Amino acid sequence: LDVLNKNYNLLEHMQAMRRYLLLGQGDFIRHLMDLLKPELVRPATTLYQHNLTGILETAVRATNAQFDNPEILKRLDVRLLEVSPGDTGWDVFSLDYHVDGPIATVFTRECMSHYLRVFNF
Amino acid sequence: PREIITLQLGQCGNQIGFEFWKQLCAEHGISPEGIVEEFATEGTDRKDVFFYQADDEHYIPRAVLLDLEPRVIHSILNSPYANLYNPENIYLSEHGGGAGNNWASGFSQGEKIHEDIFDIIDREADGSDSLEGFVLCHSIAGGTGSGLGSYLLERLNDRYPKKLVQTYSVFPNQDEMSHVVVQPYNSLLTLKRLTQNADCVVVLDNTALNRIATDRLHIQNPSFSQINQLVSTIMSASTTTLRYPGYMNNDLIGLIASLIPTPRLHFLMTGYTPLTTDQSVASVRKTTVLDVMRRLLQPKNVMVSTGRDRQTNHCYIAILNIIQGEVDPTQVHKSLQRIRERKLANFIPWGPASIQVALSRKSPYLPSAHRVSGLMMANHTNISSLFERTCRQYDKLRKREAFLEQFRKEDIFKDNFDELDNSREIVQQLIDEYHA
Amino acid sequence: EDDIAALVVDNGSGMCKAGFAGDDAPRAVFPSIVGRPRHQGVMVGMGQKDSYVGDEAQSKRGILTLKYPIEHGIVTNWDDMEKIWHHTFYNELRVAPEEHPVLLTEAPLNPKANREKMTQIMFETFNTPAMYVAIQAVLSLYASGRTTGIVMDSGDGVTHTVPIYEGYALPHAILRLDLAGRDLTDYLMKILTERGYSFTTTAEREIVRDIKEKLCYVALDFEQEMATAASSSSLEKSYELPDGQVITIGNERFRCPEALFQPSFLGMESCGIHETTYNSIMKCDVDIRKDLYANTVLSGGTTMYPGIADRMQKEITALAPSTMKIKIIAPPERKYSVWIGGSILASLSTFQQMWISKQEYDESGPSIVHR
Repeated sequence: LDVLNKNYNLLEHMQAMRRYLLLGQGDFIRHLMDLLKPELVRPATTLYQHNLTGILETAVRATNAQFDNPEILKRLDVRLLEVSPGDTGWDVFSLDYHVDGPIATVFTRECMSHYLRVFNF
Repeated sequence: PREIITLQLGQCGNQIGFEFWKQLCAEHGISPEGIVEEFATEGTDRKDVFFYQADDEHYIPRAVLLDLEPRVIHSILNSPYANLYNPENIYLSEHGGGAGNNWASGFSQGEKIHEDIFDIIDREADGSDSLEGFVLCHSIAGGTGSGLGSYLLERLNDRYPKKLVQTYSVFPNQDEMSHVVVQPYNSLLTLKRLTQNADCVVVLDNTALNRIATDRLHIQNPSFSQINQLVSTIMSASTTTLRYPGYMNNDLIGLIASLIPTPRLHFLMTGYTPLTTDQSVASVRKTTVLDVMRRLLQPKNVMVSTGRDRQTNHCYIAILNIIQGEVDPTQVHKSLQRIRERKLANFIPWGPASIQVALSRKSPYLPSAHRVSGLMMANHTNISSLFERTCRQYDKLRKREAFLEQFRKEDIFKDNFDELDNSREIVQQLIDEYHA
Repeated sequence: EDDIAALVVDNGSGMCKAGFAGDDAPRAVFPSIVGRPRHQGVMVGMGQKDSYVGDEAQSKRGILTLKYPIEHGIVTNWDDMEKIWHHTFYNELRVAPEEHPVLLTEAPLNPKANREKMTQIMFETFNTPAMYVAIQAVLSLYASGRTTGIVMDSGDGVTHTVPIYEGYALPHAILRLDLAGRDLTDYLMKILTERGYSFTTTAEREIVRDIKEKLCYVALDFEQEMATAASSSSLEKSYELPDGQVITIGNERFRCPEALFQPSFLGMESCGIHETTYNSIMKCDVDIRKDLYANTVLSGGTTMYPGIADRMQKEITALAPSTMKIKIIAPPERKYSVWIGGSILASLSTFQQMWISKQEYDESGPSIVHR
C-alpha cells in the first residue's frame, strides 16, 4: 500500500472517479454541460468527436488552476457509442476513466462497464 | 461561466457590500493586496465566481458603487481593503454627486448621466461570454438608493433580458418619523419595481435588526456599525453552494428557481442562528445537526416583522435549510425525519410542500470548521402583514396633505399614487388566494 | 544478537541516520523535517493525509508548513522528534523496535532532564527491550581508533569542541560556538547577488547547500589564494543547471571554509574554529594536552571538504607550542563517521551489562540514565 502512494496514487483515483462518473463536484460538470448543449441538440456525425475533445479541454481549464499537477486528465477521456447518426445526439456523450498500467490491477473490465450504466442515469 | 455583477448602490447599499467583499478575503485565505497563504487553492476549489478572474493572482471584485453622497466612499480609501478595489472600474479620486435628498433626484439623474452609467458597467459584462445575471445591492431607506435604483430595474430588463435579477434589499426603519418623513413615498415607488420589473427580492427588515441586536449582542446605544455584521455573513452564506464546491443548486438560478411559487410572490424570509462567540467552548463535544434545524422554523431567528397569531391561516410553501461546514451527513436525513412529526410548517392544502436541505464545506479556518451554521431561506404567506403595515402608513399620510405640493414640482405631472396602491393590493390578494 | 539485530539511530544536527548495525554505511538518511497541513479539503498529487512527514513532506513545501525539530543541534520540541522516530522505524525500515535493542545519540551539552525525556519516549511508545545513551563525540573518536583525543564537531548545527580522555569527556571544556554550516550557506547567498545571480523560489536556494560541499574547495594557504586571486589566476568556476539560472563562484571558492577561521566574513566578533579548538585544550590538564593535539578528528557536514587535513594542521601550529606533535586525523567520510562508530560499539565483545533495560526502568525510573 505504500508503493502506490509513492508512485501511482491508487486510492486517490478512487476519490477521483467519483468527481466525474459519480459527479461529486458539480462545477466540473456544470461548466461542461453548459458548453456541451450546443453540440448535443444536433444529431451526431462523423465530425462529432474532434470538437468534443476540444470542448472537454477548455472546460477543465476554466474551472482549474492547480489540477494540471496530478495524473487524472490523462486517465479520463470521452466515450461514445456505435449508435447510428439518426438519433437526438444527447445519449452518445459520456465520460470514462481510462487505465493503463498498475491502475488496471485494481480496475478490471467489469468495473467501468458498470460505470457506463450509472453514468447514463 | 457563472459570473455575477453586484450593483452596490446608495448610502446603505455601499456599506453592506463593503464588508461583504471584506468577508470574502478572510475565507478565501487571501489578502486584498497580496497572496501570502497557500490555502486559497487546496482548501477552496473555486474562487472565480464573484471575483473577476485573475491576471496576477489578484482576484478583482466585480463591483460597482455609485452614490450621491461622497461620505460613504471617503470612509473607504483610508481602510487597507480599498487597494483591492480598482480606481478605474467605477470612479477615480474625488467623486461626488447631488446635493441631495429626493426620490425624484436620482430618478431624474439617470437620464442625464445616461451615457456614462451604461459605459463602464458594461465593460465587465463581456468579460465572460456566459453572464449569470445582476444583483442590485441597493437600499430602500432614503432617497439616494431608492431614487436611482428604480431606474436601472427598467432599462436593464430589456437590454439584458436573459439574465437573472434578484436583490438583497434592506427595508427602512418605521419607529418614528421625525428625521425622515418621505419614507412611505420612496419605498412604495421602488416596491412596485421590485415585483414586475424584478423577479425576486431578499427582504431585510430594520425593526427586526435591533430585535436581534439586543437579543444576544448586548448593546445599549444602537449604532450603524452593527448593521453590517448580520448582513455580510448571510450574504456569503447564500453563495456557499455557489462559491464553495457543491453539487445541487450550485448556481444562483438554482436556488431561486426551487423557492418562487409565482411572479410577484418572491419575498423570502431569512433566518440565521449562530452569532455568539462563547458557544465555541462547548462545540468540541460533537454538537450534532439534529438540534440546529428545530429552531429554524421556530420564530426566533427571523428578520421579518410579522404577526404571531397570523400563522394558523397562512401556510409555508417552500422552506430552505442550509447547513455549512461540518454536517456529519450520516444524520442529516435523520434531521429531516423529525420534520413531519411536529408539522411546524403549515402546508398548503392545494399542493405539495418541500423542505430542502443542502450542505457545502466551509473555509479552512478554525471558527468555520468547528461550529455548525444554519442559513434559512423561508417563504411564508404571512408577508402581507408588512404590506398591510406599509399601505396603512401610505393612505393615512395622503389624507394629512403631506408631500403632495412639495413632491410634484419636478418631473411628476399626474397622480401615480394609486398606481402603486392597487398593484400592492394585487400582491396582497393573490397571496391569500394562493391557498385554495 | 546485536551485531546485526541492533539498530543504530544517529540523530544528527539536521539529518536522521537509521540502519542496522554491522555495516559501514547507514541505510536511510534524509533531512529531519515534519509537515502539518492545518486543515483538510482535497489533496492533489499525493495521498489524502492529515500529516506528511519525512520524504513525502520534502516534495511539497509551498504546499505544506515546515517545522524543524532540531534547531541549533538541540531538540526544541519532543512531539515531532518522536514523529520522525515513528517514520524511520516503521516506514523507511519497517521493523518492530520491540525485540531489537535501539542505539540512539544525544548532544554533549544537553541537560539531564532532556536525557530523561528521551528515555521515557523509547520505553513507553516503542517498547524497546534495551537501549544506551551515547554522545556523538565518542562514536567518531572510536571510529578513529582509540577513545582518546578531541573531535571537531562541525555539522549543520552548532559546533561542539569535546575533548575526550580514554572514553571519558571533560566537564568544563565543552565550548559552544554559534558557527554553523547554515550560516555559511547564507553567507554564500549574500555574495552571489554581487555576481548578479539571484533566486525566485526556495528550490533554487536549496542547491546552494549542495554547491557548498561540491564545488567549493579548500586551498592550503587561503591568504595567498586571495593574493593569487588579486592577480587574476584561474579560480573562477561556473556550474551549469537545467534551468536558466547559472550559479557561478568567484573568490567564494575558498572563502566559505575561510569563514571558519575568519568569522568577520560572517559579520561577528566570535572566535575562529582553530581558536575554540585551542581554547578548549588550554583549560585541560597539562599532561593530557599532548594526547589531544595528536588525535584531532574532524566530523560533520560543514567539514566535508577535500584538502582540509593539512589546512587544519597549519592553522593550529601558530597557536599551539612548536614542540607538540600535532596530527589531524581526517576520515574519508565524516557525516557518517558517527554512525560507523555507533555500529562498531554495537559489535563490541562485551556490551551486555551496560544495557539500560525495561527492568531497571521499572525499578528506578528514568534516573538509571545517570549510570
